Amino acid sequence: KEDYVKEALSVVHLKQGVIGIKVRIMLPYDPENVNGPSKVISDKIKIFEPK
Amino acid sequence: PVKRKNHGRAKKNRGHVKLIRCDNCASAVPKDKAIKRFQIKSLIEAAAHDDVRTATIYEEYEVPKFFHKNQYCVSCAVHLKAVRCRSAEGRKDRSNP
Amino acid sequence: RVRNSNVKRAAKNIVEKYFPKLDCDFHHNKRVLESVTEIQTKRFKNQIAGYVTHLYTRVEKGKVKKIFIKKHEEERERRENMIPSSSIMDTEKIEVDDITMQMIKDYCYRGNY
RNA sequence: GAACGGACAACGGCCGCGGGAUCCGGGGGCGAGAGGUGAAAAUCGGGGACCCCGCGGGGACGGGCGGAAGCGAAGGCGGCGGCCGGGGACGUGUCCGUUGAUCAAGGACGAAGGCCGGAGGAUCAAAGAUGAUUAGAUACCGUCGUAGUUCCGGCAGUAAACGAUGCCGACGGGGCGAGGCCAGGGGGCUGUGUCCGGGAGAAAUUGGAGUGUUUGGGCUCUGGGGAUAGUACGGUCGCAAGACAGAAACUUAAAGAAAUUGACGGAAGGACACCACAAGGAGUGGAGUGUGCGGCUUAAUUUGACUCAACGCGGGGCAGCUUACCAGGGCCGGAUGCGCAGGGAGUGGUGCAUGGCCGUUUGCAACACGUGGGGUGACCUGUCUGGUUGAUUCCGACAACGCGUGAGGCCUGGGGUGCAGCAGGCUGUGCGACGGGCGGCGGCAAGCUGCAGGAGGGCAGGCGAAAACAGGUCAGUGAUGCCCUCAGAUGCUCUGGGCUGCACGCGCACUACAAUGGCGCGGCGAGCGGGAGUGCCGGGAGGCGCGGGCGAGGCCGUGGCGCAGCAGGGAUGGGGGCCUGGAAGGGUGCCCUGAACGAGGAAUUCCUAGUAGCCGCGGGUC
Ligand SMILES: [Mg+2]
Ligand SMILES: [Mg+2]
Ligand SMILES: [Mg+2]
Ligand SMILES: [Mg+2]
Ligand SMILES: [Mg+2]
Ligand SMILES: [Mg+2]
Ligand SMILES: [Mg+2]
Ligand SMILES: [Mg+2]
Ligand SMILES: [Mg+2]
Ligand SMILES: [Zn+2]
Repeated sequence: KEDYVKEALSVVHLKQGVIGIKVRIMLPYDPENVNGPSKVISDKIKIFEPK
Repeated sequence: PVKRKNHGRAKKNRGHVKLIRCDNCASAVPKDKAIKRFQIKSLIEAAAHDDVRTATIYEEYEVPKFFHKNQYCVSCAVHLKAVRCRSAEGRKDRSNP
Repeated sequence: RVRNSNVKRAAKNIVEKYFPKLDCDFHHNKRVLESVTEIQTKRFKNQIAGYVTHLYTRVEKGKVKKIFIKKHEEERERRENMIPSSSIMDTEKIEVDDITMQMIKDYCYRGNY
């Protein structure tokens, strides 16, 4: 959770009142951290191939 | 709506079936609508059957059966659990186990 | 405790892909699992490798109807090829009951009641 | 339509025979209760009940067999035999030959209850009477009891008189049944149920409710939104009760049908939990005190919150500040655009205008999509019969298949030790447990359970789905809409007072009621937290000067007291000494006074192992 979802809060003041808009976004896994977390989610596993 | 195809009783091609009295409630239920459970069990209960073997005068005494037709009205038959709670599709079962 | 589909479908794949490299002892059965997979956390390895041993015990008995192993049908086709005692040679002068012969009265052979 | 044949028949009317049961009378036995109920009472019982056995009388009623079985036009019809009468189906080279179908009017029959006259009266039982229940109980329950229930002659003419389905007729799928007659070739007629399809239908369903917008077989009746109302008037019928038939004025935007999802149920069955219970432990409620809430008071005793989810909560331990309140006094953060405009400020109002956050449902296990299927549809399946799990966790069967959140995995601490590094030892890196092994249940099993091995076999936390709630917060906010206030201010600030008032109600805690104790010495003494000790003065509190630097109740040993409102208890109060602060109602220390309380009513909380409880210590606040 602390790696993969980054969440935001911005508040809006209008004629009528206050509006709060929360945006929470899941990140894609990428080994280079420019796009997302390097370590995978713990439940996901990889199996190699027998041939 | 019409809940049962036979309307609860077994009356078909009659106008009138004579009422009987409930064995538990003394209600007036027709003989067709009434829940009837014929119980045939031994007079002496099965726990005491070893104690009657020691006490009989007779070699190979057979303990007699008790014959009774329990006839229940609909209200007490679900209360005495002579009829079991079933589903809507389970209502159309007719066979005894 | 009860394993979930994240473990059971995983451990089903491990015994299915890599059956001959496995064994009934758990610690050897875990030692293949770091060598042949990538599982991050060491408890969840023990969740998987434990159920692999609980699978490999009953697949050694061959009880599961789902998974399919290359060794286990080639041993099965030897069992499939029974030395055939087919009753087509064992039945001689076939006893067919009284009305069953009457339907074959156009072209007939081996007549017996 | 008529005849005939062999059958069939709870079809009717009558006559005769019979059956046992209820009740009563009477005799004999027995000897204290019986009855009745959820529990009892009423009631009957040494004047012999109940119960047991015999006899007798009388009325009513046909159990078992007895069924989706028969018959009748319906109401209805059930012991047996007989008489008289009827009936349909079947069978037929019998007769007649269209005699038919349906119906206003009319006629007959018509359950129960009711009515009239007569007979009878065992049971049951409206009314009535009681005994209870209940807040009440005119009821439900118990007992008694009249009409009635019964028969005969008549009236009446109604029922959820139902298949809620008019009669006649043509056509229309299979299966299974336990009818009757015929045939002898899983047969035909005719009844009768049932199951699955077709078609129909708003759907439930349905062999007609089918052959209907591809709308036309005949005939009769009825309906036209709900309510008024099956009421009134008039009529006819009736001994009467009433029946038949049958409106309107006024009023109303729905009433209704079938089904879906919820929710609920004093419905049945599960599952689960120390806001459950059992088995327990300690309590609370009683006492005094501390604190919170209400009420009252007050210049003010600011205010939010009132079932869990208000009430030692707002990190709310308030002397000022805090602080919103009261009594006063100051001060103008009244900018800026030419006295006005408007900004700004407000612990002023509104959390029922909001954001955010938090609580609660949760201490839960639920939620959803893609596609497909079922249905006209809402919806359902997926998301489940069963088994399993803390878990919609999984096994499995499956019109579903695949996925996704949550659960798990996970993260932190805890124990065991491998290596490494360094110095009340420290911190990196790993390993170690998965329910693995074994035994028994369950077996595609999931799993459950016992033992061994083991440091460890449900460790403690953390994050915590979708949906909600008019939950709480505008008094955390330079988070805020709107409303109100802005110079004699609802602004800020200062001083004083209050938030600490007290006939009272309540929550949570504290200390106790003592001997398993208390008091006085000696001895041994923790973890979180790692900053603090030292020397001197003082009886203590405290003070002063240096200054890298800590450890508890208790327990053990022992001395006194010795069941006492007592050396238990330490409330209240008096006098003195100090600390902090600008300021004591604060804290501390000394002496003295020495309250209730002798085990705490109805109620009620928490808790399964290093846990409850007891016992201190440290930190937040300061
Ligand atoms: Mg009837
Ligand atoms: Mg006597
Ligand atoms: Mg009558
Ligand atoms: Mg009568
Ligand atoms: Mg009379
Ligand atoms: Mg009576
Ligand atoms: Mg009239
Ligand atoms: Mg309905
Ligand atoms: Mg002030
Ligand atoms: Zn009954």
